[PDB]
Amino acid sequence: TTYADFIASGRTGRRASIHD
Amino acid sequence: SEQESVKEFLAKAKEDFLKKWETPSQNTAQLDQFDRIKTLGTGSFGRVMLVKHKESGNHYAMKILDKQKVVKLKQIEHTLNEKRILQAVNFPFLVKLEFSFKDNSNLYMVMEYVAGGEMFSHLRRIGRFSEPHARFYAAQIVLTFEYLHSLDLIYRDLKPENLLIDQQGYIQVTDFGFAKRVKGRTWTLCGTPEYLAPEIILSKGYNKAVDWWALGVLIYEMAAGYPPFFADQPIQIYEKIVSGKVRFPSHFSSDLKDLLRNLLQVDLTKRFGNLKNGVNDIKNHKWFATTDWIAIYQRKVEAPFIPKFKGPGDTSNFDDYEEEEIRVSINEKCGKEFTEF
Ligand SMILES: Nc1ncnc2c1ncn2[C@@H]1O[C@H](COP(=O)(O)OP(=O)(O)NP(=O)(O)O)[C@@H](O)[C@H]1O
Ligand SMILES: [Mg+2]
Ligand SMILES: [Mg+2]
Repeated sequence: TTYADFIASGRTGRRASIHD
Repeated sequence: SEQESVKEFLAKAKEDFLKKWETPSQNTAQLDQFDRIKTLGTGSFGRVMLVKHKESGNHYAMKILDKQKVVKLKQIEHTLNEKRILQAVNFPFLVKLEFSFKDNSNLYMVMEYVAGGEMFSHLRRIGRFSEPHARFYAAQIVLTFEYLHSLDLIYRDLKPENLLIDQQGYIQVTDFGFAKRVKGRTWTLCGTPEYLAPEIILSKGYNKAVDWWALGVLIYEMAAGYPPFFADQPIQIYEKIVSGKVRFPSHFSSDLKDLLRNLLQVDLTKRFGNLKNGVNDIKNHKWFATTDWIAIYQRKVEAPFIPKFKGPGDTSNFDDYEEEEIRVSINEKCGKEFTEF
């Protein structure tokens, strides 16, 4: 499932902003 | 009455904003007036700390920015934007800047402490929000953007991490790091990868319409529990964003999918919030049919979720972070660069 794929990804924690 | 009531409010709001924009508040506190308690969140050039103001006894959230880290990452202008804009704005869903000041080493922005935690923490724990739940938050963001955009401001970092839940269950938008006052187009590649509009990525100039794209991403993430474009690395995310193909969960209502198709729209001549009728195309959409916009503004709508609050100073709704000594040099760093702060 899409959910399972998301949870298995490395981007489920707090996301830092990017620049610049 | 309907349109004339909003217009008159916004005209007075701009009057108030411009006065503070032209003559910003400066040096309204100092470090030794506060006792630092606990870190609420860490960032690239510093942290936000729970603090206690000595003379009042009130708790606040103190954003500390290391000047040398700001200069190194070429964020001087953005940081000056952040403070100048935040001190000048006034809206029910925007966090209040209570004090600001600087010392030899750091810049300080002291906000009202929003104890309910990030929407992010609640969203990940619960998994997803029901459509009425998501709609409640979305409505507050819609009004907030209507307000900010009328002042020629672009927000540029909409995400659950930057949205705090207050003691009444309402949104308090924080983090004006990429907020900018612009009447023309702008070019900076900034924001958070999952929330970036295609025009940002493709190094095209862009305008306030990127905030409406970000709203699409937020609504999707709130209702699905995951973003519409995700991957392990930002470059892979950007590829998905640019392609534009969006898939929806089976539980998404037909109304929600229609709104999101109009929000997550690559074509600027077709994206909701950027058309002839502006914000009204979003406000009058079938998905928002049950929304009483005035009642939301007046904060008279029952919140679907009220965070647990165990008195003043409680950080239960926030993650724990590693604490670090706040160092202040005997020599002034970057004095000229931050003169106006
Ligand atoms: N007024 C506030 N009350 C309570 N907590 C807050 C407040 N402001 C910020 N925080 C917390 O501190 C964190 C960092 O604040 P923020 O202004 O987002 O810093 P940042 O370094 O600009 N983050 P980002 O640019 O998104 O990577 C937030 O994610 C919140 O969890
Ligand atoms: Mg942030
Ligand atoms: Mg930021």
